[PDB]
Amino acid sequence: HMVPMDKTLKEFGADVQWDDYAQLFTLIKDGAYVKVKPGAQTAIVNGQPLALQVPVVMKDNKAWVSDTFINDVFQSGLDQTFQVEKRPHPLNALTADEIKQAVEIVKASADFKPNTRFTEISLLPPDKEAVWAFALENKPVDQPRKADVIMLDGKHIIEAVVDLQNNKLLSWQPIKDAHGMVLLDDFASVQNIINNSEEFAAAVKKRGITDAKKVITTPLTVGYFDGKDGLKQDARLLKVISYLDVGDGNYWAHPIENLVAVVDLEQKKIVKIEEGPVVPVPMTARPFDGRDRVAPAVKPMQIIEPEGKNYTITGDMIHWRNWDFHLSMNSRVGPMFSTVTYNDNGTKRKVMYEGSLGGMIVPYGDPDIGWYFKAYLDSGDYGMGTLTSPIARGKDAPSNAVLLNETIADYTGVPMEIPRAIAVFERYAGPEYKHQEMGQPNVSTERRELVVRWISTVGNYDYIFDWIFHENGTIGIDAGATGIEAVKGVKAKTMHDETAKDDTRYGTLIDHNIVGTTHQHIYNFRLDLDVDGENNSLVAMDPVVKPNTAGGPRTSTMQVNQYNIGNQQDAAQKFDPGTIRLLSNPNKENRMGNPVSYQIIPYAGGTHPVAKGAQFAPDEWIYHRLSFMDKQLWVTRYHPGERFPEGKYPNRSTHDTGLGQYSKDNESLDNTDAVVWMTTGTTHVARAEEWPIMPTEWVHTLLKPWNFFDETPTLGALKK
Amino acid sequence: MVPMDKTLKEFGADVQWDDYAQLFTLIKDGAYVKVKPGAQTAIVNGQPLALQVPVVMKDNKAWVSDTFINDVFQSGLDQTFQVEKRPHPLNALTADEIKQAVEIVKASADFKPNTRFTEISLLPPDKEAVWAFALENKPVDQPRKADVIMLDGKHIIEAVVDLQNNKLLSWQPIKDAHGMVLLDDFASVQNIINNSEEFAAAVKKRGITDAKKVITTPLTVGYFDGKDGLKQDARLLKVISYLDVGDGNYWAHPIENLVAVVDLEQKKIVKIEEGPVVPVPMTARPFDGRDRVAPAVKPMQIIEPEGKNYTITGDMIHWRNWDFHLSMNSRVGPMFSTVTYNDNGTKRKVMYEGSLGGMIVPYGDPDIGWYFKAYLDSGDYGMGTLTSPIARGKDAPSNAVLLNETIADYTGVPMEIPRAIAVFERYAGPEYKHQEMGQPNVSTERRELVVRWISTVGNYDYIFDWIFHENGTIGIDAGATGIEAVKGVKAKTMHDETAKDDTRYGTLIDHNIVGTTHQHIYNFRLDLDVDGENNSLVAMDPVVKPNTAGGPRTSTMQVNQYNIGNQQDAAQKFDPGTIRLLSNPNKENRMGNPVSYQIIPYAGGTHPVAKGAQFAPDEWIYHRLSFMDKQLWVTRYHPGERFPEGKYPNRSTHDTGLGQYSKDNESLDNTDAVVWMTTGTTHVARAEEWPIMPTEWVHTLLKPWNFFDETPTLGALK
Ligand SMILES: [Ca+2]
Ligand SMILES: [Ca+2]
Ligand SMILES: [Cu+2]
Ligand SMILES: [Cu+2]
Repeated sequence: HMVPMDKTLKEFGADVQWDDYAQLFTLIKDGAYVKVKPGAQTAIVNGQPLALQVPVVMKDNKAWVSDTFINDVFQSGLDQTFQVEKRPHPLNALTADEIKQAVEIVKASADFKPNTRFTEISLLPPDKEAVWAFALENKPVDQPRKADVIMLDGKHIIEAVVDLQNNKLLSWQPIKDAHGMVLLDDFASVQNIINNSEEFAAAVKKRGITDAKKVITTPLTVGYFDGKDGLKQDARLLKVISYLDVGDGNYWAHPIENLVAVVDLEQKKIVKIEEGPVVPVPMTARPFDGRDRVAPAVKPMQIIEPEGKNYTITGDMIHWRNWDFHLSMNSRVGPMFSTVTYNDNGTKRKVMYEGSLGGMIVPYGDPDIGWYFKAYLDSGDYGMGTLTSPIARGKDAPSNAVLLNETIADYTGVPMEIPRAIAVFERYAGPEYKHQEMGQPNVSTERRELVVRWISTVGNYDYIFDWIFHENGTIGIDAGATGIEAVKGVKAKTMHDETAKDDTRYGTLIDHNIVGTTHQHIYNFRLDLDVDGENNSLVAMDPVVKPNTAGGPRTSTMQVNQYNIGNQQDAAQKFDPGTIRLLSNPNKENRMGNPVSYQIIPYAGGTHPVAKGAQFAPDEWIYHRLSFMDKQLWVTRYHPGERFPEGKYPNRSTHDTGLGQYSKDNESLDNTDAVVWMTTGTTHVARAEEWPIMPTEWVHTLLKPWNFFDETPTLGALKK
Repeated sequence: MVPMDKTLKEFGADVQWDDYAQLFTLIKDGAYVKVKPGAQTAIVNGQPLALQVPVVMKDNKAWVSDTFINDVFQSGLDQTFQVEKRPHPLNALTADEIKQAVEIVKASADFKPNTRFTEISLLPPDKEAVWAFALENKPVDQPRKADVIMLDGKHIIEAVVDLQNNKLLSWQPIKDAHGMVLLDDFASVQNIINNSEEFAAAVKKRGITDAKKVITTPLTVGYFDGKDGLKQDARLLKVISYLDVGDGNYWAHPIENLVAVVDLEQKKIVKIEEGPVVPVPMTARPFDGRDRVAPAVKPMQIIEPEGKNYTITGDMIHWRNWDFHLSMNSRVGPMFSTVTYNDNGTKRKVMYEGSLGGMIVPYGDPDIGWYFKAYLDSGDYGMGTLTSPIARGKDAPSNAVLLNETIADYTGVPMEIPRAIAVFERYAGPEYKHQEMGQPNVSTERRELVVRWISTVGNYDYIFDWIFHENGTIGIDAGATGIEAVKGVKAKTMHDETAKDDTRYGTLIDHNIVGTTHQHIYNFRLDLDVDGENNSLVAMDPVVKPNTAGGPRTSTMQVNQYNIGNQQDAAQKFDPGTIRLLSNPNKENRMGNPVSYQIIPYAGGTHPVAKGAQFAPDEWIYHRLSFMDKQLWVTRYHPGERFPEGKYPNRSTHDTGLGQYSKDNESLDNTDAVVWMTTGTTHVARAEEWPIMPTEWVHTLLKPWNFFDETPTLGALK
């Protein structure tokens, strides 16, 4: 039995290239680079020969292979990229079996109800000291594997802990006043509830819509306004904004402006319809998928690694040059980078215990009925890991990437495998260093970066996160944004129309009858750096101009004001990118007697205007609830339950339970276990170039070794 | 027949042999060639080629016809380079034109023996005529002319020559101008130091046994209103010295607190300054890998097997919607001219001319070896002349095309710089994406076209990337690598007695070595013509305002928009939370918004950012170089206003650059504007940067702002 080679390999996700001159197929998938000629009894996999019992057969310009070919070639072992993990790492995410087991254990209590959903099922953080001992000494972790199981019982949150080793429930705790995040079934519920509302269909008819079945809803959290929004605090509510489906694939381009429904998800009813002035729906077709466009003629470009990759993935442990780290997936915040070490001439040095997205927010600037409450807490309120967008091979990541699948629990407690959840790729990044001494031979070396990329889409916007490991010890974290603008329907077609000035008070006119409402994108990263050890201090170095007291012609000099920042409140600060902020180990020095440090750069640039803080007056509730928005650098003491800058349960939160809380108490940051949080944000004023789809815009952050090493780290191995 | 591997390697092509496929793959610049031994045909950029003589194998080595390279690589099947039948009027002087210009000035009775040439460059035709050539194919009516700037000993003279008519048009001595540093000045300084008995005696006192191991570096002396003791009419350089210990890295062995002042016309040392004795740091610190073994790395190639998406016609680059002209200047390096974006068939002006304006690397230490130290790399040393040829595959990616460029050397002889500029397309993530829940994904790849140039001035190496985005954005990024300028000190570690004093002005980065704090400050001159000549500068400041519309919000996000109508206000600090546009008030997009580009002088960087000059405002460097202290400048177009530091900045007594250009109250309203962007870093050193500094980058951007009507990369409508 034999299958058509081209079709089968494409199903499988391999790139298939035929060279008619060479009579050669080149097949590429992840770490496998394969060469095979029709009729040959050997193929080449990553430069190594593989015997084929059944050769590729060409017949009438059509290739056929055996139905074992794909497994024989790609799973041969000659692709060495993935290796089997001997002893499981204690930070490995919950397996499918462990998820199913946790869901069985909670279902075995009399309190479980059939409408109960799971907001999160995740590994309970094992003891940090023990985890580091596993990574650095191979000391086994004695404590049992546990899962945190967070349930939504109607509107009530319950935190359960289950012991997986012993198969028992350890705790079951109602969380008073907490609201749950938005779950996947809420999207369908809102759409269904609107479809069944007589009142809503009438409201929609008054605004020009002839067919109410073409209305697309989007669910938004309502925030908190101490009753000014007229919404009861104990109820599970969402607000609902609507758009008209005109068959262009882009309902986002057809807002039904000034109509908001408030839905109670327990009652499954619209409890309030807020109605403002009638604005005709913008109707013009604005597809972004290319259906109305000519396909580009473009010459091929491929990035190829024909002998395989320089990294090895052993279970979830990535090894690459001097770097080693563990990579896992969480349903709320996505990728987590753990037990990150740098091998310094045989000694693995601690750099970071755990790093991940902390949380993010996209808050809007328009006071109108459809907008005033609008703020996407993308990870906290919607679950960015859950909403991971599978990588489009060769487009969302380069042609030389390896794409990883990742497993999490869905909202019913069923395992869910996300295909192509994370891309890993090595890239050329210019010269690592160069010196061309006049009249001498050149010295140049190439820079290589290892990128780990993850994309999550929450409604209209798509977010890309790159964690960039530099060979020289630097770590970059870049955040990209693309997708479809949230737009306001307006009466102005151009800036010459009567309502244009009022229509554009809170955003730019980017199409006829369409305003891209101004807003911010604010990302926060939680980085538990352990700079060559647990015990670290925050050090400021401010470059300053001081009078010259040394004689000679100069009136001034360049000096530095250096000081320790010993308490948390002072550590919560604006970042001046002309200053230096270090996390230093006061117990370990480099060869020159300088404390081994990492320089923390929360703002290393971006392509949109930068946010210096929150674009909200300080008496706004969103400002009060989310302190993380207004400072770029925070340092707190390590605590395994302080993970989210917005707080654990931010939906309708009445006060700051995140970084505002964590940094509040005057506890010492001197020579202790510190956690760094970086906030970086943009202020997005729209332009027509961003409509109907926004070209990817980026912000950059950096962590740089600062006297962590003794010399240029990439010089190579010493031959003496 | 000739041997294939030897012949192709001499041609500069990469040769790969695949034993499984019995296939050679040959790569050079835009040519991607496949050829089987014995085959009667080959493939060049995906197209078949008949061979006169098959590749033959003898003793497992390939042999080819002695015409193989011509037949295959110059077949015409590589379409990367095309013939230029009508030369663009901004084409740089050719080798023949350089020689002719030199003969014209040498024929004058005023030409003095031993005269040198600081600059020989095209005197460009008028801007209107050049645009009309680029946009309408209109011949420029004028003869080729050259500016010829001569140094007669220490005296500067500007001449103009008409190359068509082979005559001298003008000859003008420039009163009080000092010339830039020329190549022979480096050797003169070393020789003058080698023949000084006083200097050898001074060196002996600092513990140097062999004075012929002393390596000099020439530095310009600046201007201090006589406080440095230096006569203003003399051609002077200061000389800082290092010890050669045979590690290839003299920079690592400073002879601290010894400065010689050399008069180049007298050819002697006119002053020796001697400060405290600090033993020379002696430990070998090679950077060239002589003491190192690199880890093995698996190969990575970036391949374009059907050739490139860009075409190079003479000096005119065409790529996707972009067209521009690329030429080389001896002072500032690459110049990007007549830059247009092809919007659905109509070429629209974006930039008449853009280039490096100038740069400065000024130090922060008041001591005798340092107080005057400020490298004006382009103005004082000539960065074009000092271009560093691209190391193929390392300094630029394996899919680059490397261009040669020709300029005049200081004696007036044409000089061809091999691999002077790299051009390459690169993958740059998704151009855009939207994964609508439950629907098919939409993603497209981003491609960027990078034009990269590297120049090395003494110890530091600078990389400039001009990045053309398919979507209309232009990035300009500046990278710095090379060897830090270091101070010799007594402290071995921060525990030693002198450590605190030793590190007052820089970090201790090695035993006895301090990386003195300084800035790197770059300025780009960008004659943007935003869809036309006549433009205005517009500020948009995002602000929080009280809510007056009702409902629960206390505040809103709005913008304060206002025009900036005069030059003095246009010279400003850049707040990256604001928006600054160059707008065309005469042309609007489909929504009635003025077509504009957004100017972003600070889009990030990897070293700390300079908020301005790290100098008190009574410092002479501060007074002379105003461009250092503001990030955005906008001036009225003038073909003679090119350099932010001024035309003759060596020992300048006042600002003849941007301080002068932006001084007067003339209107920027609806007129031909030139944008200048200053971006800089404050470099505080660390051990990770010694003995060689990993490349650090700064980023700037020019973004279309309602220049288009929609996403520019969606494609043409069916
Ligand atoms: Ca820590
Ligand atoms: Ca202009
Ligand atoms: Cu946005
Ligand atoms: Cu520097």
